[PDB]
Amino acid sequence: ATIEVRNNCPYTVWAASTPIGGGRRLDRGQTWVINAPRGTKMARVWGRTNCNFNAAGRGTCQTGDCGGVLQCTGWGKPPNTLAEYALDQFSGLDFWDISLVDGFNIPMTFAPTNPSGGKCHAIHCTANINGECPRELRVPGGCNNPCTTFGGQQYCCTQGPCGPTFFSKFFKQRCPDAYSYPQDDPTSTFTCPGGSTNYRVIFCP
Repeated sequence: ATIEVRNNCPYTVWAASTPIGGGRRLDRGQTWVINAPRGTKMARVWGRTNCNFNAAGRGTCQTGDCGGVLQCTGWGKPPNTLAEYALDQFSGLDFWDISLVDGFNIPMTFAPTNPSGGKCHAIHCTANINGECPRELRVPGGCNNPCTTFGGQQYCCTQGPCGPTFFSKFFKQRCPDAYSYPQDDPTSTFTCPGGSTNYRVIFCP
């Protein structure tokens, strides 16, 4: 129910969170704790780089921009490393993961405060993805997933079943615990007992 977001990067990160939270400027060291009610689904928190917001809370962001606003209401523009979660009330379970399906921009840690059996423990994506990113997927401040760059069933899995590709593997090899393509379920799927824990999202662990 309670997610704590912290920035550890040697640079400022504008945190964002939907459907609850909005956005928050976080200089190195700062924290932002949001409360997510049981029943919150299709939720995600992420970080935006090089934002230039005016005093009215508007402007643009280099990565993860959500329609020119600080208080994010909708999703952000790739590439943006994502902490995805859903606090299901039907099952009493918490389904979460770290996704690279929309690219990578900032390294992070997505961990439950109370870890337990194998599927409910801390996971991270801290490899130097931005520096090794293929020239075909490289953009200012991030690395796009091939589905974004190229589109098509092969990468996006819209027409039917799919498997990993050379480019999804670039991400998977470096961050094995995260979704590298649309149906990377088996190795990117995490679950914790509802209420048995809170969560923490850290940028640049």
